[PDB]
Amino acid sequence: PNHPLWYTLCDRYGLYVVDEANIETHGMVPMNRLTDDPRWLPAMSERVTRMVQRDRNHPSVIIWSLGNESGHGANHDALYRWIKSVDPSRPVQYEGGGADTTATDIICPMYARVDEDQPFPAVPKWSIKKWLSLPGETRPLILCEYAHAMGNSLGGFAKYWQAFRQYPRLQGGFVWDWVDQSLIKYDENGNPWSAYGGDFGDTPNDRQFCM
Amino acid sequence: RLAVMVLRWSDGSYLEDQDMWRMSGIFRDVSLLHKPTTQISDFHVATRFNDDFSRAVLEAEVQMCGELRDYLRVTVSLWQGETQVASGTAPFGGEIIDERGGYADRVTLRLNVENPKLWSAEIPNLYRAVVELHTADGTLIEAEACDVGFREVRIENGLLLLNGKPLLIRGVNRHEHHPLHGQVMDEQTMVQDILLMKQNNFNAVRCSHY
Ligand SMILES: [Mg+2]
Ligand code: NA
Ligand code: NA
Repeated sequence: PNHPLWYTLCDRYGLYVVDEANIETHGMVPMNRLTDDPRWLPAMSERVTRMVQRDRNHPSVIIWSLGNESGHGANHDALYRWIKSVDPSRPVQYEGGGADTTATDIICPMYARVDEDQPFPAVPKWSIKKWLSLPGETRPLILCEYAHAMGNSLGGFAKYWQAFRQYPRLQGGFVWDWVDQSLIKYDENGNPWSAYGGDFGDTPNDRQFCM
Repeated sequence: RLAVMVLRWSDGSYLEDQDMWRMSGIFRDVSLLHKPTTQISDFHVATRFNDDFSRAVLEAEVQMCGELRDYLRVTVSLWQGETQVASGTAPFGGEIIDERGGYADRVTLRLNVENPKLWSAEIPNLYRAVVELHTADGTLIEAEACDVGFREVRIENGLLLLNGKPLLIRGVNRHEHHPLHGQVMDEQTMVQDILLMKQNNFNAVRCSHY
């Protein structure tokens, strides 16, 4: 959840907001080790419930999200239903565990390609066009993340937009991402330069991947 | 002496506007069929399966014309080559269907088949079903027959399935056409066409448009 003023500005300037619980357990092995554990349900529940209680009156918030990259655990299903029960006014989405689980109203993959399948075991990323028409699938598809804009990037962006416009159930996505996470450091003369992972003696680190 | 007056055009022509040569005549076989007074007038074969296709029930509905008699029976027998695999015998008289009773002139036979050999374009397994109309003590009145392929065609969850597996149709539309005989078909040409189709990896044909 963001700084409270963010929602007020989005209400007033006009932007649709996906408000997202502060839950990410990416580093766990496997990713849902905590989120499938009933011992972590209380802690997870507070990150979802207290977000809803705070932000539910904002018109800019149109979709609730259960967090990011925490696999798919039984705790997600429980909290999905909790939101559906207390706030029927907003769809709930969640990407973890293959982007189309029972804890999401919207197929919301990250970095699924337009035409090319990436058939990873258990959590494949289908071509977005193909994904829509998988047997039994009826939901809209909106990428929670696509077109990773790292450095000299955004090649193939037009291919996404051509597809979004042609397919009714392809309703767009959220680019990753808005602003480089570089930090300012100073040289011996006090001149500022843009720093990234590893520049603060921080180790281990993932270098320029924050930008 | 038979006399047949064939009209090139009729009100039927309004429903026969296929994109093809418009021809006319007695262009398929003519034949004479002798049936007894007490006769098999119709029969339907159905095959139903369990979830893994390791068991089947062949259901054969048989209809008769002629005078109804208690001594009448139908036997449906099912053959794999020269081996009889199953058989059923019953007198006429279907189950009750409404307030006025059932079909006295019909009977349904049900044969169990364990581990049926399944029909597909990949392996065209066939059984022979013989439908015998006869008396209780075994005097044959008449027999009809057909080739039986054990297969289930269904649409589930948006997929067309044959025997529980999703088909990939490698098909072609095929008109009945010979450059010398027009729309008259012969066995040699039919067989030539089927061999060429299968040799070129086709598994399906659409009877365009009749
Ligand atoms: Mg036409
Ligand atoms: Na669209
Ligand atoms: Na990053």
